[PDB]
Amino acid sequence: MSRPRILVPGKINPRVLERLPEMFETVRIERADAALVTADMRDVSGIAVSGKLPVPLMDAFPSLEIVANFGVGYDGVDVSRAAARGIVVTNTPDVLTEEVADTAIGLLLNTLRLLPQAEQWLRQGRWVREGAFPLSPLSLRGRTVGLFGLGRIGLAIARRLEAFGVSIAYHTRTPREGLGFTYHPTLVGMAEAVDTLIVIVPGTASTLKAVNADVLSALGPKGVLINVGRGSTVDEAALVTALQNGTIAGAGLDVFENEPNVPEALLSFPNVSLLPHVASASVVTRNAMSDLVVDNLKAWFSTGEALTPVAETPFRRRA
Amino acid sequence: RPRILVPGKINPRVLERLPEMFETVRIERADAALVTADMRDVSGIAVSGKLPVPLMDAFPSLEIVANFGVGYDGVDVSRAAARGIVVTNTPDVLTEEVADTAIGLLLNTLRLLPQAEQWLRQGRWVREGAFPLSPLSLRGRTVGLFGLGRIGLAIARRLEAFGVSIAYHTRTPREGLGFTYHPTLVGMAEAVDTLIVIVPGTASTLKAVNADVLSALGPKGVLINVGRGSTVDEAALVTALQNGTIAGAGLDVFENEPNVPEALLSFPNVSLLPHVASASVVTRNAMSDLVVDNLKAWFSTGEALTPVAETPFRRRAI
Ligand SMILES: NC(=O)c1ccc[n+]([C@@H]2O[C@H](COP(=O)([O-])OP(=O)(O)OC[C@H]3O[C@@H](n4cnc5c(N)ncnc54)[C@H](OP(=O)(O)O)[C@@H]3O)[C@@H](O)[C@H]2O)c1
Ligand SMILES: NC(=O)c1ccc[n+]([C@@H]2O[C@H](COP(=O)([O-])OP(=O)(O)OC[C@H]3O[C@@H](n4cnc5c(N)ncnc54)[C@H](OP(=O)(O)O)[C@@H]3O)[C@@H](O)[C@H]2O)c1
Ligand code: NA
Ligand code: NA
Repeated sequence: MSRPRILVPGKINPRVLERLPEMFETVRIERADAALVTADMRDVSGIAVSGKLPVPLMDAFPSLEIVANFGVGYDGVDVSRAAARGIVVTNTPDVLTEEVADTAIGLLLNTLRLLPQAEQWLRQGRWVREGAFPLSPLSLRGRTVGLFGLGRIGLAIARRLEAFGVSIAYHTRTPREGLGFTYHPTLVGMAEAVDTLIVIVPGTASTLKAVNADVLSALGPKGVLINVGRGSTVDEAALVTALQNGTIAGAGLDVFENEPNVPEALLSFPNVSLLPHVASASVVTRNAMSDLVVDNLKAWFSTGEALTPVAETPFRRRA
Repeated sequence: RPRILVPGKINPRVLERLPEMFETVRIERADAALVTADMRDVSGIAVSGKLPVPLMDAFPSLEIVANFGVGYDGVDVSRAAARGIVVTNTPDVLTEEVADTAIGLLLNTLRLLPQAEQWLRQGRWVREGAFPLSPLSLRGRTVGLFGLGRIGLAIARRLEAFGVSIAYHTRTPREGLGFTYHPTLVGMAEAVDTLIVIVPGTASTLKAVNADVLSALGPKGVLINVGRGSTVDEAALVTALQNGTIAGAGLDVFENEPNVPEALLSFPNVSLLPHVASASVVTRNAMSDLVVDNLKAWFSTGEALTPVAETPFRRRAI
């Protein structure tokens, strides 16, 4: 009744750890690994986690009620298996929307105008010896942007893009009514129509390698791909080929198939910007994400209703 | 065919198009000592950057200086006006491009994206894990625009979509816009935490961003300069960054380009670009076209396309 025990496997923002003592006992393990679970941990009622939650770790806890996922994406939790056990899963929507949308525009501008490379040119002393940084072959001016995904974050990206004077289209499974953006019922169809593709869908079975050779070919030789969603959504091998052959003109990636590993071939290109999954990674936004993780757990145990349960687990607490 | 002097470096598109109507005369530096007796019939100049007065005054038949760039502080416009010489610039065709760079630089300064990319490229994501969280963010910021002209307004339009508060300082307020006007720069700096400089480099803006303005901007303060480097007291900025008087800075322009002081290079909270705000192929092509089309319009019709405010002149031949 009094204090529930919460497991935290691996690294998490210290703000989560700082706030859990408001209601909970915290149990830490150094890695998300079932082999680290001891007999004394079998009474754990909740998990707070960033990234992967292996099924054998989740299933090591007979009294588990709730997984509070740090992040709006929760593809590291086996939600099917959670639902089958009656375990509620919560995520962190909304509190990071604007931050992520800001990073998406930054990455887009860096990709098109080569601003990081320009800064390196200056910092390495090349402005003095060799003169002006080369003119960027690309620009945002005159571009047509297609958003793959138009949810919380996709719409926030579209709102920014409206102020840059570019045409905007989108592809989702179901159109969003009331908005003045051109809907495309197929991804490849949108890709044909646009020269700039921004990926902001979840990493599910339905989006797995959706950005493939055909979509990239359709995007075309002025084509720029921006991925701020999940790396699984892009066929990473096909992207490398497309960049090698000049099938597309450039790419900016915050996410990858097998993080933190980025293939050497992607690192070679002068027309590519790469970030280590930083789209929400400010102090203020990660603090808000931490707060929402903890407030989800507090709401669950005190009222029986989570703040932001995921669609797959619209559960209420039975105790 | 009028003879056009081009001193020093210019976009090859200018040089490609001048033969449509003109004879081109090249000198390798903007230096009067390189002018020969044969060049004394030159009717026009096309120039990027500085045009020294002794070079300008080496040409008795000079009619027009077509400046490459919307900024024309490298031309002595007072002396040009006193000789009846029209000066043209390249407004409008670079406005959106420059506004794009201003936002890019702002985001890079706040979120440390270039440094995050370096962390990845140097193999640190694999060995040491996540790039450190950026202490700063755009979220919750209040932006003050020093200058709100063609480019300043285009920047404000972008910022409106980022959900930040917007204020501005100009000598005269702009009516009809919903942004908070400040009659003094220091007053705006007190009210905001993010200062974007987009004024021309004139006597009136010279070191306007000084120790007092930076102190007023405050310890969460971020300075972005995409105007001219002369507008910022570069020495005072270095001191302010050293002392923690402000939180960060993003600079596209500097007091003595291409030289950037070593102290500015040292800071982890600073983004630096080599004057790239308009430097795309498409935008520089449009700037080149406008330089040439100004000269063509002047010599064919007697009316320039984009003369500067100081020289609202029409051609008198002979
Ligand atoms: N880089 C980062 O650090 C970072 C940060 C935050 C989020 N993210 C990623 O961004 C994702 C989206 O976040 P959000 O808050 O915007 O979520 P959201 O509000 O649920 O939006 C998801 C969008 O994707 C669309 N979608 C899903 N499956 C689709 C499919 N198979 N085909 C076409 N459209 C599809 C949805 O429309 P329909 O359902 O109608 O198809 C919806 O428009 C997260 O799941 C996360 O993986 C990454
Ligand atoms: N980094 C780059 O590559 C790059 C590219 C393009 C332009 N620029 C620079 O940006 C400048 C602005 O371009 P623009 O097309 O926006 O020019 P603009 O349309 O003439 O706008 C200039 C703005 O500055 C204000 N201003 C001028 N002197 C001022 C003073 N002493 N105090 C306060 N406000 C002052 C003007 O308002 P008031 O007259 O009412 O004071 C006006 O709002 C250029 O002159 C150039 O130096 C740099
Ligand atoms: Na296309
Ligand atoms: Na302030």
